[PDB]
Amino acid sequence: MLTDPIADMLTRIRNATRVYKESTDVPASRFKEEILRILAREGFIKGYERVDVDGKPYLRVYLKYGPRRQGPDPRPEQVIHHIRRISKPGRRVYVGVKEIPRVRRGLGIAILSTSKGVLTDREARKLGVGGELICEVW
Amino acid sequence: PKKVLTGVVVSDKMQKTVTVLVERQFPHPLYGKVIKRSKKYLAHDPEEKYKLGDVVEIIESRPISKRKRFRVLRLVESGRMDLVEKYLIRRQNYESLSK
Amino acid sequence: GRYIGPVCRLCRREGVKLYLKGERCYSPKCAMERRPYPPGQHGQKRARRPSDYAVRLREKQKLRRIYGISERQFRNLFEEASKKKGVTGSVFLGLLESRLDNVVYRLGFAVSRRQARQLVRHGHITVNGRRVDLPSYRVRPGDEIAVAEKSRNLELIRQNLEAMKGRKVGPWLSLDVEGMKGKFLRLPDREDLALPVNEQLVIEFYSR
Amino acid sequence: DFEEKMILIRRTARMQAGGRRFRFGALVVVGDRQGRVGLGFGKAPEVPLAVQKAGYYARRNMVEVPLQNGTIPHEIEVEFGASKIVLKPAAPGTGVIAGAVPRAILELAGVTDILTKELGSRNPINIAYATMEALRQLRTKADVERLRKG
Amino acid sequence: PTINQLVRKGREKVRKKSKVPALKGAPFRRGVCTVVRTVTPKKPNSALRKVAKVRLTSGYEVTAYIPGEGHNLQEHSVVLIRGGRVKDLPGVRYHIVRGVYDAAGVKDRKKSRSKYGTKKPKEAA
Amino acid sequence: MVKIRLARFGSKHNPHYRIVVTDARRKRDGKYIEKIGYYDPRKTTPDWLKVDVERARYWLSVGAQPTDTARRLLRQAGVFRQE
RNA sequence: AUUGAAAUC
RNA sequence: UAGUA
RNA sequence: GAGGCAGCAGUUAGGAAUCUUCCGCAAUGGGCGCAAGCCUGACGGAGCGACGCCGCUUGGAGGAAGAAGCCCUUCGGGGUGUAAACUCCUGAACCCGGGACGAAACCCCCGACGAGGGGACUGACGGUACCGGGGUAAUAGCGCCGGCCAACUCCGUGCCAGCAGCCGCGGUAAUACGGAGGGCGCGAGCGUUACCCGGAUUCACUGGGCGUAAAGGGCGUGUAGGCGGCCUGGGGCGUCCCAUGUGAAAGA
Ligand SMILES: [Mg+2]
Ligand SMILES: [Mg+2]
Ligand SMILES: [Mg+2]
Ligand SMILES: [Mg+2]
Ligand SMILES: [Mg+2]
Repeated sequence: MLTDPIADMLTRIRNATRVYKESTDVPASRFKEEILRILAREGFIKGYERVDVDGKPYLRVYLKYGPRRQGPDPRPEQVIHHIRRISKPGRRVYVGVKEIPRVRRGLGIAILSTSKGVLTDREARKLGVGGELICEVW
Repeated sequence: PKKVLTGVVVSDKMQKTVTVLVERQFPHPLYGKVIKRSKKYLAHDPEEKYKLGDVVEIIESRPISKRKRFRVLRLVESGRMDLVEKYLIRRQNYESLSK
Repeated sequence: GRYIGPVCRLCRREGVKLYLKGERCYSPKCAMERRPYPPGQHGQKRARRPSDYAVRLREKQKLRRIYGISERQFRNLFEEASKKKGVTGSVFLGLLESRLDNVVYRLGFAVSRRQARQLVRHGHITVNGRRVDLPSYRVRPGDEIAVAEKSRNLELIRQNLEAMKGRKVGPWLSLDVEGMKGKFLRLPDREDLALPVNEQLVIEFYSR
Repeated sequence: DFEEKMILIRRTARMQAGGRRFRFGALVVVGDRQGRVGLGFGKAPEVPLAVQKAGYYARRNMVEVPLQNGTIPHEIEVEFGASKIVLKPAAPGTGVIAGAVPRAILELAGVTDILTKELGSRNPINIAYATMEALRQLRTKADVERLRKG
Repeated sequence: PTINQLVRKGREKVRKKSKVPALKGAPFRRGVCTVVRTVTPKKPNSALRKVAKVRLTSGYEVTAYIPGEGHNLQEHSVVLIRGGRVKDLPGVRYHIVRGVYDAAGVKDRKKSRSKYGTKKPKEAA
Repeated sequence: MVKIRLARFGSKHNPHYRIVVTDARRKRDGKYIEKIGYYDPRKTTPDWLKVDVERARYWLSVGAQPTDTARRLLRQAGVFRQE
């Protein structure tokens, strides 16, 4: 049926970015929109925007890459190196402010859903809340 | 505080008494997943007032019997023959689990 | 109890002159002058590329053999320094350097750590008046490590206190020469000693 | 110039018509101990040309090691084949705590404070190669600022 | 396995078993000798290797090995056993301890004197 | 009956007591209801005796007989001294 | 005796 | 036939 | 008929193995007594075990281009080795002298049977600790040296005798066996056997896998169970946050 929408998305982005595509549709939800803002705000993507495709709501996603590169294999470095579900339908992961992960001594995100709303780790830490630990990007 | 549990009546086939199934969910001590677990409690019903499919609160009490230690505090909602049915199959399932 | 046996003999084997025999291991021989090589039938034989273990070992032997202390005692001191706040190798050199039997020798009341030990056991040395006969005693900073008034007379105390009339003393120490007493001002920094031993190989020796 | 250490030398063997026929494999690292190391695995009829050959290759094969006071920016894991290396930053006083192979690469890069585990197949060649990829792949606040900027 | 599976079945603990029933753990056990055969080994080896069968205070009857140069053991000898495989002798999982009971030390033994059980000598000593 | 009294801590030839309240029937070094001081009979320290005296008064107030030597020490820090 | 042996004289 | 590259 | 040490000692038996039929109620605690006191193998001590942890001794400084002996030797030499000898120095042990804290209460006297003041009795450890005086060069062993793992040579022995944690050493030139010399490691210890966690991400939550390496059920149907698309609203069980209670002492 489509068991995890959030993961599907996290993956559509993993997959597209690895053949250096410019854009990617994902079928649209509010919670999906949210994660994308944090993604955009921390400059892992250029951004997103709604659309309609065959009568139906998608969110186009504008990926972003490094500069073309030197020697044999000139493929760019990649702005999103690592994106990964953590809470999952078959095993939900919840953490309190005291146990929030510090992805990659600082250089990394951990998107994280709380009662104050969807938030990065430092956001959440400073707001002092924890929650369902959605995923991590670096 | 005297514990208050809420469940469903799954038997009133006993005089002044009801079997009340009570579920409960939690993180698993090692493996994360939220699991469910459930328990019948025999709760006292002096006015044989509650019946099949009532969802009821349940309270810690001074012992009424061997294994009655709770009293039906109040009705939460009537109906719920689904939950009762859900139970009752799981019970009749055990019939072709033997040798 | 402690080593006891042939010595300027690892003023050999460890490859570098250890100061162990004091006035002679200074004057055409810590035999290292006459024989700069390992002891025994195979001493001057073609050297063998040695293991990253053999290397690490030797180094800790070296350090331990300088101060004359045992492996049991040494190993503990080290353990104590890992659990202690701060960069660990230095600290250990610190604690190692704060042992009476060695401060006494750093002040030149004796010419040898071996000799300086015997002065501590045998009574002749004090810590702020009170007499102290444990070579292992942790001199802290502000202490006064004196000679025994009843021991000043001794030929050996005099002869040795005498050669210190001119001589200079460690930056973390001082020395009133005619009052036959000195002072542990602070614990030394790695920089302050010039020890023939890379300390980080010691840490590494005890990480397996 | 650099300082150059030999990790490993091995003798291999092809089989030929009556008799076996040896050959020698050499793993060498070179470093200035200030965030430039290189690895070379060179092979030949006799050991010294293997070693010498290794040396040459190792200098053709150098890396950006972004030190941060005797340690590294962050943690990496790398799987190279069924060889996994895990690398962790440590405070001063810690040391280089690894097995021969990554120690000698890390020491000569100019690291003094790191935590590691050799995981999976511990084959030295493949472990060595993994450590390098691991190094080759570290970043710093500067680089990720730059990347995420646009 | 899926987490649900792990929640249903768990992982199973690994329990490896004793390489040596000298029963009750016991670091040693008392024997009375029974037979003092001589055994030929295996694999790529040959030599006549000294052995005893031993009735144990465990109720066990087992083949143990007499180490050292020569020995003084026979049908009623009475030995201590420490366990220690041989390797060349399949089914030989224990050793006789030289120097306790009617097992002799080892005469004229100068090097590994502590094993083999032989007191310090008095030559130029 | 509940007691204020001395429990032996320290080591051998190093007595050190803790002035404790406890049920009389408990062993000496067993579970006490409340610490209320300590005491070093060799006075090897400048501070060889100490007593939380507001607390001592509390228990006395709810009936707790002290050992005889518990009460000596209690006195030294004037538990019973008035006005 | 033959190769270190087993076999064999 | 056994040990042995 | 009598009896019941899984109280303290101690005897026996099983067992690889586990102590004195000890001193004292002086201290703390307990019971009865108004008190003096009586009882307490609780306890406080001593005795035996290197059984564990910590401290310390068996010397210190001089001392040959280097004794003797013993080991190597391409017969020149090399090693043990500043090690001994021997020169001065200090003075563990041992002898003499003095000598504790642990104990101030209860009790008695003043006061009032209170508060406060005064006073006396009491030490099993013990003539011990500690202080002063005198004063003798005065114990070293165990494991290891093929690789992993730190340390090599000569004899002996010939798939024998034997070693061996694992790979494996021994068939007349053995750094792997046995002895020598020498060397390495620990040192009043050093080895061995057993058992536990480790390394073992080798039950993998952190942290594993299944085409051919161990591993996809012979296929469906579907019961329970696990899991569940987009939007809005109510509840607040899961989840998060703040206060507060609990979390004994010992341990870390
Ligand atoms: Mg064979
Ligand atoms: Mg041996
Ligand atoms: Mg494990
Ligand atoms: Mg199939
Ligand atoms: Mg189906």
